[PDB]
Amino acid sequence: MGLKPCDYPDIKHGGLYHENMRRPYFPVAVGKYYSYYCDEHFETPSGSYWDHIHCTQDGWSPAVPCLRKCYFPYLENGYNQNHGRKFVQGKSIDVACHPGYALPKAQTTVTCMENGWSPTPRCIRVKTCSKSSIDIENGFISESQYTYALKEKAKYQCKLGYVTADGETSGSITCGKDGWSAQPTCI
Ligand SMILES: O=S(=O)(O)OC[C@H]1O[C@@](COS(=O)(=O)O)(O[C@H]2O[C@H](COS(=O)(=O)O)[C@@H](OS(=O)(=O)O)[C@H](OS(=O)(=O)O)[C@H]2OS(=O)(=O)O)[C@@H](OS(=O)(=O)O)[C@@H]1OS(=O)(=O)O
Ligand SMILES: [Cl-]
Ligand SMILES: [Cl-]
Repeated sequence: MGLKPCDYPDIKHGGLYHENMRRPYFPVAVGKYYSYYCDEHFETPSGSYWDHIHCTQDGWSPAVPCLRKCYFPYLENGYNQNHGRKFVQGKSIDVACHPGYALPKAQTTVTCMENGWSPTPRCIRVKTCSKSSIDIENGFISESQYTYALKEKAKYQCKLGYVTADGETSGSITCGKDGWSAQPTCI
């Protein structure tokens, strides 16, 4: 009999051409296909603004007729190589931020979703702790960098004969939003 029919395709971010003619012939028998378009900022799986939606035994095909088209923005606090390039939904792109700057928070790639880039492509200044801020007696900071990023550690070694609070000959402190995890002590 009938391996029966399909209903009016609810195209998200698009629509059917000749909408006034097609409605309703629906339900529509399988095999029947319709030309359709995608809205601005969106594209068909062919990479064009228009295509055809086929009524299959398992529904309408493509299942996602309209895919988002992401434009890569300018990164003021990062290195630019893709500014102006377009990417189809589901694509991941590497993001190189300047030293001291990161993505939020803190991925290394930005992915194109139906709702746009995820997360937003922008390099934000990272919170830091200063070494000039550390204070250790009977030991020294054996690293040795000036700026430490959140969650980054500062290594320290004790002087010959002195031990830390573990009590090992060396340890480390952590940089958090509130400053350093603590003071290094070598007794
Ligand atoms: O990432 S952003 O928020 O900065 O938006 C970047 C996109 O801005 C567009 C429009 O995006 S859309 O509204 O979502 O489609 O144009 C806007 O930014 C461009 C410059 O791109 S840049 O990366 O910021 O330099 C402006 O051009 S210009 O002013 O720099 O020459 C547009 O001004 S204008 O409309 O062209 O007059 C500005 O429009 S608006 O003020 O944002 O309304 C896209 O550029 S576009 O596609 O040429 O229009 C940007 O997408 S892109 O992939 O980063 O270029
Ligand atoms: Cl940025
Ligand atoms: Cl010291």
